[PDB]
Amino acid sequence: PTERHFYHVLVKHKDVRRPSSLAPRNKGEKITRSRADAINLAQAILAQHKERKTWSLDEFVQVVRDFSECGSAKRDGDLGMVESGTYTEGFDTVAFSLKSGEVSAPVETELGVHLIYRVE
Repeated sequence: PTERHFYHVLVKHKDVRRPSSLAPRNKGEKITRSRADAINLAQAILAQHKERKTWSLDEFVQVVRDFSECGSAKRDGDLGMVESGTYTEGFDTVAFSLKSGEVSAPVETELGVHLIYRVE
């Protein structure tokens, strides 16, 4: 009945419960990433546009498929028409209640951490 169009960056580490990526060429393959590389990943993005309070769309889409690990070739870290009640608490609440051209808070799910970006 009501969905939104936004993106997100999935970042994980080898210190997780299931440190592995579900890619076509790297299916069932382990990732050589550390807990320090997980945070610095999502953090580096939010800071990629530092010195200026302005988050561009195309600017994020570039870091999305470059950072997100949620099937780069599958969804490329890009979300589609999603309705309220599809994601977990905190994600579907912010992602849907996000500001056009802004990034949501650092959501930490049992599976891993990831960020959201509202598309204009």
